[PDB]
Amino acid sequence: KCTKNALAQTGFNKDKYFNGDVWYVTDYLDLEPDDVPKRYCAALAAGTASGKLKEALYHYDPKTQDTFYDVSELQEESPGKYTANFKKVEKNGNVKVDVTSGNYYTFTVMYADDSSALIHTCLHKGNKDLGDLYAVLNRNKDTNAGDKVKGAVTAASLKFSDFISTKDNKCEYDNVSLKSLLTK
Ligand code: HEM
Ligand SMILES: NCCc1c[nH]cn1
Repeated sequence: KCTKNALAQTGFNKDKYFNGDVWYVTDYLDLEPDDVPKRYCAALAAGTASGKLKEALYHYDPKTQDTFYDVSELQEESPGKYTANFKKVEKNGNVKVDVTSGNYYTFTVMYADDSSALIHTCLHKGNKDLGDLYAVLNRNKDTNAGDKVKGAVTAASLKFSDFISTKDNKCEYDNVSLKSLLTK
């Protein structure tokens, strides 16, 4: 089950956030981790296309090399708070799983600047919650969390010590497809 009391950034700048660029998940805190251990890689590209906010998502498992993509049309609930109805797609946009009613995620930009961000996500799949997930994002995949996003982690009453770094997971990203999926 997820918390809805996540606080959106005061004076959050949509323009720089939703610029069509890629954000890398450099650290994360899964509050409801799966039973089986999984090395994780994820990146996303939030922008706009044909009049809408769009977000394209990428997950990768270094170990199995399994990869999946999702692209969603975003609905602003409030500045900094968005609901996303996703569809799983091939890297060229061919739909593998259509948009469906109990399938969607919500996120709250808790902190953001030109280079970094702290988001909270709540994944809902099949009318069921997959639990809270907080992620530290960076425009550069090799950059360590700075003092500002860390103060933001503390400010949300979390411990950065409890966050898992993806820096050593031998991650690989497909930025080209991420960006082109933005219009699919
Ligand atoms: C950066 C923000 C992220 C967002 C918005 C996000 C969103 C999602 C979405 C939409 C799905 C559904 C895929 C589909 O079925 O079409 C998914 C699945 C999955 N994600 Fe993420 N994710 C993020 C970060 C990550 C990270 C860092 C991890 C590692 C904890 C993670 C692990 C997984 C796993 C294990 C699945 C399969 C779900 C299941 O267990 O059924 N994701 N994610
Ligand atoms: N507890 C895992 C939920 C999740 C995975 N990806 C995004 N959210």
